[PDB]
Amino acid sequence: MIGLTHYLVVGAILFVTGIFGIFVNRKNVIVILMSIELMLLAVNINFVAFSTHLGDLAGQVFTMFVLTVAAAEAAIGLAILVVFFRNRGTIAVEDVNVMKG
Amino acid sequence: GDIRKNSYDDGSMDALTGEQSIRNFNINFGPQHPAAHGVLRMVLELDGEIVERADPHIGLLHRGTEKLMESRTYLQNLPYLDRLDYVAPMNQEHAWCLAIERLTGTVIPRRASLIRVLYSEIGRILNHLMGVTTGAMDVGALTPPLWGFEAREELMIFYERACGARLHAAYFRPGGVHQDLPPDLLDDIEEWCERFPKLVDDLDTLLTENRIFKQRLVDIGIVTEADALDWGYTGVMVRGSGLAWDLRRSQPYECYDEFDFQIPVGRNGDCYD
Amino acid sequence: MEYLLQEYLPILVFLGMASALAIVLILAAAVIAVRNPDPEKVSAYECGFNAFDDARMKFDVRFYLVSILFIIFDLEVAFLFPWAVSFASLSDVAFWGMMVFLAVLTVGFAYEWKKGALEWA
Amino acid sequence: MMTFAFYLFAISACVAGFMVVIGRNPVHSVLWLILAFLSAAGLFVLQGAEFVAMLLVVVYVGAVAVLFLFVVMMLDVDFAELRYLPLALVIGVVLLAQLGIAFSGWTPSDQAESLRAAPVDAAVENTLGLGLVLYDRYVLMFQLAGLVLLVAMIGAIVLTMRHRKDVKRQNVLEQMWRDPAKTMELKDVKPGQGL
Amino acid sequence: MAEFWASPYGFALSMLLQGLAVIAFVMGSLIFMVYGDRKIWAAVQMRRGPNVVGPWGLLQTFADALKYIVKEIVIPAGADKFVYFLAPFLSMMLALFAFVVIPFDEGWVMANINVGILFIFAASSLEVYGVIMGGWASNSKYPFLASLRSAAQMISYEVSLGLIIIGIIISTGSMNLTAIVEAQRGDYGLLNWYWLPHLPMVVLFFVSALAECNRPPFDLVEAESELVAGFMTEYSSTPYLLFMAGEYIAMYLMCALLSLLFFGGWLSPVPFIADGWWWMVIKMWFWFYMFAMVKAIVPRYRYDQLMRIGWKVFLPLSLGWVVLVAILARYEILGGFWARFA
Amino acid sequence: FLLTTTEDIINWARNGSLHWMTFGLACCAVEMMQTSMPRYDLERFGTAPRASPRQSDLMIVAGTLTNKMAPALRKVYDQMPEPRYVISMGSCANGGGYYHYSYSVVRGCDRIVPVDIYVPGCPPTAEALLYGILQLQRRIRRTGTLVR
Amino acid sequence: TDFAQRRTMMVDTQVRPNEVTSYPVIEAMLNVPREQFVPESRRDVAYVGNNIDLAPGRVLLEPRTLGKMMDILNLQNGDLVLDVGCGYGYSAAVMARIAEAVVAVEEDAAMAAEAEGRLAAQDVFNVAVVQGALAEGCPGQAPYDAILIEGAVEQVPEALTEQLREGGRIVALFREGNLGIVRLGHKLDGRVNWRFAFNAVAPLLPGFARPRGFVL
Ligand code: SF4
Ligand SMILES: [Ca+2]
Repeated sequence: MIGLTHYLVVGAILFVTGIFGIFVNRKNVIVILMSIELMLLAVNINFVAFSTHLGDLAGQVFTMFVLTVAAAEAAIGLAILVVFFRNRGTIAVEDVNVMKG
Repeated sequence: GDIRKNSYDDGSMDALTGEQSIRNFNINFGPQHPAAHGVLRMVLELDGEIVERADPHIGLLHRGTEKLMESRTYLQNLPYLDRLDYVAPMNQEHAWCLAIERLTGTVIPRRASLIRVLYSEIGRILNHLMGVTTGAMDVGALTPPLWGFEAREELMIFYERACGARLHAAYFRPGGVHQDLPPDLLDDIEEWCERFPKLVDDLDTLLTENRIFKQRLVDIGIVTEADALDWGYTGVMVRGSGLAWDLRRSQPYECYDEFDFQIPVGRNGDCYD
Repeated sequence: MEYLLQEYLPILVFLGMASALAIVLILAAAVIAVRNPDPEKVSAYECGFNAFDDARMKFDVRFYLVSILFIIFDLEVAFLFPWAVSFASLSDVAFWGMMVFLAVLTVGFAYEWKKGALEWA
Repeated sequence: MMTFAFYLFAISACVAGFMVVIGRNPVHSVLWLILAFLSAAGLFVLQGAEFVAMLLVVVYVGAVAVLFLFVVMMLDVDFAELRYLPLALVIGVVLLAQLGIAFSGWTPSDQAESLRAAPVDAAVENTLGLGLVLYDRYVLMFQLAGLVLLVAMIGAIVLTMRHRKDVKRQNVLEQMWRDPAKTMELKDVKPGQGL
Repeated sequence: MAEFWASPYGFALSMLLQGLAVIAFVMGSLIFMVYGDRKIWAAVQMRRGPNVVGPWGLLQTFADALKYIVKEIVIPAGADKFVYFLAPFLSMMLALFAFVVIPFDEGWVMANINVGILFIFAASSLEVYGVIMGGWASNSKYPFLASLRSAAQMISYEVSLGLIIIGIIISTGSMNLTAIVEAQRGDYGLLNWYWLPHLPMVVLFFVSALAECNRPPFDLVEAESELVAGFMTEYSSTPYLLFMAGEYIAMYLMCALLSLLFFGGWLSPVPFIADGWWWMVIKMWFWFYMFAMVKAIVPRYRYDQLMRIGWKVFLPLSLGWVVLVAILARYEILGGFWARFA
Repeated sequence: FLLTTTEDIINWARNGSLHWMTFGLACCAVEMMQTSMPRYDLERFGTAPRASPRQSDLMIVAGTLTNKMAPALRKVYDQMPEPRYVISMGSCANGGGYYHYSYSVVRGCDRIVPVDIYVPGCPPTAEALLYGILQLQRRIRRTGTLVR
Repeated sequence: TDFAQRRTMMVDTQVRPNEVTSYPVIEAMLNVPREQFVPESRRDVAYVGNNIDLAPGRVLLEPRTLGKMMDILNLQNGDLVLDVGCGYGYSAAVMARIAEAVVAVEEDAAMAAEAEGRLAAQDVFNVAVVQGALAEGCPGQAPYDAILIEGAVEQVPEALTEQLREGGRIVALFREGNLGIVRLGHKLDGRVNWRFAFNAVAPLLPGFARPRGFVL
C-alpha cells in the first residue's frame, strides 16, 4: 500500500542526489545545473505529495511557481556560464577558482 | 578578407580565440554529395555553420585530354571537345572548328553557318534548363528539374535526329557541319519553339516570386564589377552585375549580326539576378 | 481511483505495446540480415574521403541566446492552459490579471526584439 | 496495480537521478535527466496531479534539449577519456538517514484539515481546480512570476548578447521586396560594341 | 462470455485488442501514406511514380519494407552504440504512442484523459530527441550538424505552438480532445467547425505542423543538398526504416490534430449524412494530401529563416490572437461565436 | 517448397526496392539523370535515389574514374551495406573509353569494385541504362539469395 | 615574405586533407619554419608541394610525404627517434616537438654543419646531429623507438634495423622503378615486418641501393 511516506522517501533520495551532484562535480558546470534541477524536482515531489494526501491544491500551486523559478534560474545559469566560458575557454568546475583566500 | 578570428560588434575577444587554431571544424563537401556534382571535393572550415574557408580540390575528373590530343589528328580530336562542358557539347566543338578554320583560312558554307547558330542556341537552352532547374533543386525545390528535363529530353532528340547521338554529337566539323538537317526536323524545332515559352512561364510562376526562393537567392553571392575583373568572370557571371558583355555582339562570329536578340543584365549581381 | 484505471492504465499498456513493436522491427534485421562488418564499412562517412576528425569537438551555436529565451517563453505560455480551461468561470480579476501578465510578457518580448537578441550571433 | 506503477516510476527516477550526477559523459547525463523528469511525471499522475505531470514533461523536454546544446557548444576537448568521493558518500548517507528517520514518524498537524486554503473537490477535474485558484487567490504570486521571468529575459540578453560583424547578412523583407522587373533588364547591344 | 469480459483478464485483453486496433490502423495507413506521398509528387512532376510493383504500384511499400528487413545493419565504429539504437526506437515509438489519446469516433479512443492536448505536446516534443540523439550518436559531421539543426527546429516551432491552439481551448473550455470535437457540433454542418472562428490559427497550425514533422519547406535535418542525409546518414536497414516510419506516423498525427481541432473530427460536413469514423479518415487524408502537395511545390528555408518565422511572425500573431479571442469570448461577441462553452 | 520461394520473395523485394546512390562522375550522369526524368521515370520501378551509401543497394558508376577519384569510389562502395550491386555505365567506366591510354584514368571500374552489369555506349541512352537496370533484376532473380 | 601564411596554407591544404589526423604532427608542422631549413636559394619556394633539392641526389621531402610519414610513426612523448638523412634538419625539428629526443644522422659534412647551426638558431635542444654514413645509422645511442628514413631506399640494411627497439617502428620510402611505396615496419620477435602505407616518390639515397648484376 502506497502512502505519503513512499513519496517523501523518493523526494528525499532525489533531493540528496541533487545536493550530492553539486559538491562532488569537478569537470562540468552544466552537470551542476542538472543537479540543481534534480534538487528542485525533489521539492516538487514533496509539494505534490503533501498536496494530494491533504486534499489541498496549494502544494500544486506551489509547484507551478517552483517551475517558474526553475526556468528563470536555468536561463540565468546558462547565461552566466556563457560569459564564463568566453572569458576562460572552459566550463570545468575546478577552473572557477581564481578568487581565493 | 579573413574572418577565421571572429569579430564581434561588442569587441569581445574569447580566450579560445586567443589560442592558435589547431582543432578546426573541417568537412569534406563532396565528391559523393548531391550538391557537389560528383567530383568536387571542397574542404570547408565551418564556425557555427558559417563558412570561413573553402578549399576546392579538383582534378577528380582530370583525364589528360590535352595530353591525349597531342597524339591525334585534328579530326580525331573533335570528339574530345564534346566531353568538356558535356551538357552542351556542340557549343564546345565550335571553338575547335573556328580555330582550325582561322589557321587554314577556310570559309564555311552559308547553310552550315545557320545550322551552327541554330544548334548553338539549342545548347544554350540545354545548359540553362539544367543550370536553372538543378539550381532550384539545390535550394530544395524538387519539381523544377522534372519539368525542365522533359524539355531537355525533347532537345536531345533534336540532337539525335541531326547526328545520331543524343549528347556527344561530333556534328560540327572543320569546314561546316557533317550533315544537313531533314526538313521534318525543322518543322519539329519550330513546333517546339512555340510551346517552350509556356514552360518558362510555369517555372517563373513556381519560382520567381516565391518568398522562399527569394530568401535563398536575393543578396547571396553578390559580385561587383571590380570582383568580376579579379577572377576572370565571363558570361552571366559578368552580365548579372550589369555589364552588357556578350561575345556574340562584342566580337561577333558566325552570322549572329543578322539575328535579333537582346542581352539581359542584372542590377544587383547576386544569385537572384 | 477509477479515472486512473480507465484512462491512464491504457496509456501505460500502449507505451509497452508501441515499444515492443519498435523493438521487434530492429531485431528483425539483426536476426535475418547478413552481418559482415569490416574496418572500411564501419568507418565514418564524409563523402568518400576520410573524415578530418570525429564529431566530438566544440561547435559554436549561433542561436544559443534564442534557446535561453525559449526556456523562459515556455513557462509563460504554461500559465495560460489552466486559465483557458477555466475561462467560463473566471472572475474580473482573474481575467484582467492575465491581461496584465501578458502585457508584462509583451514588454519583455519587445525588449528582446529591439535589443537584437532574436538575430543570430 | 498501484504498487507496481509506483515502484516502476520510483526506481526509474531515483536510479536516473543518480546516473545524472555520477556518470562521466555529459550527454548521457542529459538523457538520464529527461528520464528522471518523465518518471516523476508518472508519480504525479498516480497522485492525481495530472496537469503538473503533463506540464512538467512539456517544460523539461524543451529545457533539457537546450542543455544538450550547451553541452556540445562547450564540449570539453577530452571526450575520449572523460575527489573525496568516499567522504562525500558518507555525508550523503547520513543526511539521507536523518531524513528517513524524520519521515518515519510523519504525521500532519491535527489542524491541517481545517486550514486548507484550496480544498480539493472530487467532482472537479484537476486542471479546472487549479485554474479556479491560480489566478484569483494567488493573483499576487501570478504577477510576481511574470516579473521573475522578465528578469531572466533582461539578464540573459544583458549578459551574453553579441553579434558577429564580419559575416554576410540579409534583410528578409528586403529579399522579398526585390522586384524582378527592376533588377533585370534587356539591352540592345549593337554588333562590335563592348562595355 | 459475460463472466469473462468483466474480469481482470477480460479487462486486460480489451486493452490489448484496443491497442492492436490502433497499431493496425496506423501501420496499415503507413502502407498507403508512403505510396500516396510518392504518387502525388509524381503527378505534379508529369510522371507516374511507383506503378509496377503490384497493380499500379500498390505493393511498393511492402517491397521497400521487406528490403530493409533483409538489409545488413551497419554500426559505425565511433558511434555511441546504446544511444545509436535508442534514437530510432524513440522516433518510431513515441510517434505511434501519441495516438493512444486520438479519438476517431464517439467513444473510439483508447485513453480519454482530461489533458489530452498537453499529452500530445509532451509526446511529440520528446520524439524530437530521436533526431537530436540519432545525429549526435552517429559521431560523424553531417549527422552532427543535423543534430544541432533539429534542436534549432524545436526552438522555432514550439515557442508559439501552445499559443496557436490556446484559442481553441478558450472556445471549448477543455483540453479533452473529444470535448473539442463536440464543441464543433451544430445545425450548420461544417460552418460549426473551428476553422471558421479561428481561421488564422489553421494556417499557423498547418505551417507549424510541417516544421514539427521535418517536412518541406522545413526539411532541414535531412536537407540532401546541404547535408547528405542529415541525421540519418549513418543509419541503414530497419533502424533507418524506423526513422522513416516515425516521420510518417508523426505526419499522420498532425493530420489527425488538424481534423480534430479545426474540422470537427468525425462530424459530418452536411447534416443529412451521418457522423462516424469515415469523416475522420477522409479529413485526415485530405490533410495528408496537403502535406504531399506542399513537398511538390516549395523550396527549402535556411534554418535561421525558420527561426525568424517562429519568433517574429508566428509568436506575435498567435499571442495577439489569444488576446483577441479572449476578448471576443469574454464578451460573447456575435452571440458566442467564439464562446462554445456551456 | 520453402527456401526457393523464400528467395523468390527476397529477390522480389530487392528488385522492387532497388535504391541507388546519388553518384555521377561525368557525362554519363547526364543520361542517368534523364532516366529518372518524366520521359522514363525510373522511380516508377521502385528504383529511387538515395544520397547516403548506408541507404543504397545499387551503385551506378556513371562516368570516367580517374586515379585520384578511385579511393573515394571504393570508400563509398565499402560503406554500402550488403547486398550491394554495381552497374558499370558507359565506355569510361567499362574499360577506360576515350581516355583508356591516359596517365590519370582507371582503365575500367572493375579494377576497383566488382561489377554486375556493363552498359555499353558513350553515353548509353537513358533507355539503354534502363535496359541495363532491368538486366540486373534478371540476374538477381536468376541467382539472388539471402546473401545477395 | 609572410612565411606564416604560407606555412598555415601548407598545413591546411597539403597535410590535413591527406589523412594526417595526429594533432601533435599538425601542431608541429604549423610551427617549424620550413624556409629556415632549406638552402638560401630555395627560400621563396620553401612551401611548395614538391620535393626540394638539397644536394645531388638528396631532397627535403614534400609536405604531404612528411606529414603522412610522421602521422603513421605515431610518436610518443617518451620516444627516442633516429632520423636518417636529416638534410638541413627540418624533419628533425618537427619530430623534436613530439618525441623526447632525436638523433639526426647526416652524411654530408656541409649539411651536417648547417643542420647544427639552423637547429640551434631555432632553439631546438633535443636534437643531436651525428655525422656519418646514412646506411650505418647511429648505433652508439641505440636502440631507438622509431626510425625515419628521409629518402628513397631499395633495401634497408640489417645493421640499420637492428638499432630498432623491439616494438619499434621504422618508416621508409621504397623505390621500384617509377613506383614509390612508403612502408611501415614493426619489429616483432627480432624481425621487422613491413606493410604498405601509401604511395609517394623521392630520389634514391646513396648507400641504400640493391645489388644488381648480370641476369640472363
Ligand atoms: S563513356 Fe562517354 S558519355 Fe560516359 S562519361 Fe565517358 S565520355 Fe562521357
Ligand atoms: Ca572563427
